This record gives sequence, structure tokens and C-alpha cells, in this order.
Amino acid sequence: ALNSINTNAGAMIALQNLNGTNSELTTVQQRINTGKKIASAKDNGAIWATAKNQ
Amino acid sequence: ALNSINTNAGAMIALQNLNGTNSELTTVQQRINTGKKIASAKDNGAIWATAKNQ
Amino acid sequence: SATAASMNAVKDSLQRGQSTIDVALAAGDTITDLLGKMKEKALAASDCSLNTASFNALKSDFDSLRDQIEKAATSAKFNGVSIADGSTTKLTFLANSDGSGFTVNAKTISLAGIGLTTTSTFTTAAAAKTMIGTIDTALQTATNKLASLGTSSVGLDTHLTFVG
Amino acid sequence: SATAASMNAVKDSLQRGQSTIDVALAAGDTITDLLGKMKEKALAASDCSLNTASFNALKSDFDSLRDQIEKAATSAKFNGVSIADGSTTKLTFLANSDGSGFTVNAKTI
Amino acid sequence: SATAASMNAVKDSLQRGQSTIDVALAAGDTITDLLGKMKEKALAASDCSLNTASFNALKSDFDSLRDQIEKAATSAKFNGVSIADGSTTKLTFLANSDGSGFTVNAKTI
Amino acid sequence: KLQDSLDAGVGNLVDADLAKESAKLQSLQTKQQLGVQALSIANQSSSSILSLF
Amino acid sequence: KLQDSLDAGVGNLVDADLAKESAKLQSLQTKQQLGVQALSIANQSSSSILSLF
Repeated sequence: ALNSINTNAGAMIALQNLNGTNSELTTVQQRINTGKKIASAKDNGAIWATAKNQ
Repeated sequence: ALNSINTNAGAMIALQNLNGTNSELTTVQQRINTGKKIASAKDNGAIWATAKNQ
Repeated sequence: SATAASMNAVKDSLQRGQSTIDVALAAGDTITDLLGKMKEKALAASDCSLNTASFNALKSDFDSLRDQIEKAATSAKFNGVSIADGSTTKLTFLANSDGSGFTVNAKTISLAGIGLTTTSTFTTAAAAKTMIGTIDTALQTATNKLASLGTSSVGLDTHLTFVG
Repeated sequence: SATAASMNAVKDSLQRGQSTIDVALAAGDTITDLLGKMKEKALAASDCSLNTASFNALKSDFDSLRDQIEKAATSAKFNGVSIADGSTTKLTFLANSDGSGFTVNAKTI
Repeated sequence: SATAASMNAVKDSLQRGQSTIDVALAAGDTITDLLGKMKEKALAASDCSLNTASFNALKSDFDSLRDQIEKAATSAKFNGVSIADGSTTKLTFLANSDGSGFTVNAKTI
Repeated sequence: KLQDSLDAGVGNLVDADLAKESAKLQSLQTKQQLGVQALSIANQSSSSILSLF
Repeated sequence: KLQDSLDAGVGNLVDADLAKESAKLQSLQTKQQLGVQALSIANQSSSSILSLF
């Protein structure tokens, strides 16, 4: 209602965007730590399985 | 009106000058990256075409 | 607003599912490394020009690695339930405020799950020749199961974000 | 003054319409992201030099994403009505104190 | 102030034109490199003292480079339109708040 | 190279200029603070009637 | 020689390019710092109501 005292969507949307940025940061940090894109089975199942067997 | 609350030209002109500086910085950084003045066809069409054919 | 509170209840089930699958994935990575080592040992033991003393050493190494695999597989439990031991066939978590479920099938990565049949060794130089192929098949099927588990984990994360 | 009170009644219908369309838009954004991922998986699975084991993994990923799309689409309901499931063809809200309507067509996603 | 808002609408068209021409320029640079290589291969293949086996190798290299050129040229599309494939003759973007246009002729490469 | 070009193009399409948003945010915050005070001034009207009776 | 070829092939399959990850990390760290400040700005809304009463 532009003056509500119980809720505000601006904080919710700011939180959502911050969480998205944190997730991307986590992915990049994992890449830097392990030194490779496909490190686990979550990154890419097909390529990870192929690399293990090879 | 020297006290307007809706607009101010100082911010606009400061923004324009900052953008000009950013553009010059982009040009210099491109020169440093590629190591040459005429790297693409935008820099100088005539000299770029001459160098390619030569 | 009652429904929104119910969704607040759903998110906890999704988080618990995340934790369980993460434990399973860690155990699976260890097991795949051990399976690679076992394949190498079995290949080495199939050489026909070895002494009686090298064959026994390679056999002991193989036995040690197999026991390691069993120990690693049996301990991947979170909150008493697991999707890697073979105790249950599937785990269902909450997905919707109306009681709908998110199903995660069980991917057994124990010795019996991958066909290795605990207390399985080679006694001659010809049994290792077939143990090579057996371990190749075991590694292939283990990697397939772990890829499926990874897909399930990604799905859980995505649905948790959407519910929030 | 009776008409002004009636307009006070109209504003509530307009607000409820706002809420319903907002829920639909959130679900739609999620669905578009999932569709992009599905396109990438389908492109990857069309490679003719893949093993029998990679094709199955890509197929399972595709199936998972499709089920995600269905779950997201079917839950975009506010007050029991929706403009994204395909249950109804349009929703009309109050627009004028004389009974005139504001029509929003249903966009099944 | 209506005119200033219209100029705010003009800037988007100009930016889209920028993006399209940038894509075309990248493709063109790749194509010029490939053309230089093709010239070298054709010069090498014109030697009269070569075997029947070297001529075929040079011919295959030439064919490969030509197919590369076609692949590079046909993919320089932004938003479905291009100034390098030869599909259209020119592209006009907004230049003024009164509807005037900025014309960019198509350069088929 | 082509993927880089396409990403840059989309970014050119939908990105913002935060340097301008900072100035706009400052001006709008000041204007909102002034608007609350103006509403407070407007409320206190008609309070002087009681002195007549 | 064959073992070297296979190792190089697997590395080509699953390796990353750290030069690009450095740039992405810098941009993401800046964006997170900006996001915390944006959330802080968003929190301070509705604090001006108290002046009306």
C-alpha cells in the first residue's frame, strides 16, 4: 500500500538477488579451488563419468 | 532555479565528463592489449585495409 | 496465509534431503577412487610371469581395497537413513503444500550393489583376467548411479529456490 | 457520494487482480529459465558421437527439467484461481462503479 | 517533455544497431584471416613440379577453409537480423524523435 | 569469439548505468523526506477553529 | 606415448581456464558488495512513518 508497516517487497527482492550472487560466487570459488570445471558429479554427469572411466 | 528539488545540471555534466574519460580509457586499454594503434576496422579503415592486403 | 506457513514447513524437508544426498555423493567419490585402484591391482595380478610371492602381495592389496569399499559404503548415513547402503528402495521428501512428494530413487553403491559380492578374490592368474572385466563393469555402473544422484541433488536445490 | 463508496469497493478487486498476475509472472520467469536449460540439454543429446551412457544421462536431465516445469506451472494459484494453469479462459475484475469490467486473458504456460 | 521521452525511446534502437554491427565485424575479421590462408594454399597448389599426392592435400585444405568461411559468415546474426549474410539490403534504426532514420547498408561477406 | 560477442550484445541491450542511478536515488530520497514534512504541514490545518468557540 | 595422449585428452575435457575465473571472481565480489549495500538501503524504508504520529 506504499506505506505498509507489516511488509515490504523491496527487502525480499534484494535478498533474492543477493542469494543468487552468493550462489554464483560459490560456483566460481569451487572452480578456483579444484582447478577444473567438472569436478564432481553435480557439475556434469556425462562428462564426469567419461573422464573417470578414461 | 538554484534551489530546485527535481533536477540539477551539475550531476548531468559530471556524468558526461566521466563517460568521456571512460571512453578514452577504453581506447588506451585496447591499444595496450593488442599492442598496435590500428587493430580493427573501426580505428582506421584505409590503413587497416592496406596492412591486411600487404 | 495458512498455505504460506505450510510451505515454510516444506523447506525443512527439502534441506534434509539435500544433506542426505551430499553425504551419499562424498561416499561415492571415495568408492570410485578405490575401484580404480582395485582395477589396477587386478590387472597387475594377471601377469603370468610373476612369482608366488608377488601374487600373494597383490591379492592382499586387493582384499584391503575391497574392505575399504565396504567400510566407506556402509557409513554414508544421515539421520539414520541412506540412499547408498541398499536398506531402502527410495526416499520421498515434501515438494508441495498439499502433500505432494519429491522422489529420489536409491542408488546402491555397496559391494553387492555393483556386483562385487563381498569375499570375492582371485586364487590363480586366470581368475584375475576375468576380475579385470568385472571391475570395469563395476566402475561403469557406479559412475552411472553417481551421475543419477547428482541430477537428483540439482533438482532438490532448484525446487528449494522456487519454493522460497 | 454513493458512487464514491462504490469506487472504494472497486479498488479491492483491482488489488486482488494485481496479486494474481504477480504470482503468474514469478512462475513464468522460473519456467523460462528451465526452458533454456532444456534446450541446452536437447542440443547436447543430439551429438552423434556420444556413448550409450551419456545419452541416458542427458535424457534423465531433460526429464527432470520437464517435471520441474510442470510443478512450477501448476502451483501458480492465488485465491484458488490462476491465469497460468489453463483452467479458465479469462479473468474479469471490476473497473468502474457501474459494473464495467477489466479483462485479462489467460496465458497458459 | 514528451519529446525527451521519445528520445529515451530512440537510444534503445541505436544500441541494438551497435550490437548487430559488432557481431558482423567479428565475423568479418575471421573471414579475412581465412581468405589470406586460402590465397596461400592456392598459390602453393599452382606449382607445376608437385606430385599427384600434394595437389590433393592442398585441394582438401582449400575446401576446408572455404567451408569454414561459409560457416562463419552464416552465423553472424543478432536478434535474427544480419548485415553480413545477404538476407536483406539495408537496416534502418531510429535517429530522431520525429521518426527520422539512420541507414546502414548491408555488406555481404 | 562469437559467444563473447553475443554476451556483450545482450549486456549492451539490458544493462543499466549505476552512476546515474546514484544521483537519481539521492534526489528522490531528499524529495520523499520533503514530502513527508509537507504532508505533516498540511495535516495541521483547521486546528485553529477551536479558538473561535 | 599413448598414456601421455590419454592424460592430455582427459585434461582437455575437464580442465578450467583460470584467467577467466579471475575476472569473473572480481566482478562477482564487487556485485556482492553492492548487493549488501542495496539491501541496507531497502531496509531503511518505512522508518519515516513515525514522524506523522
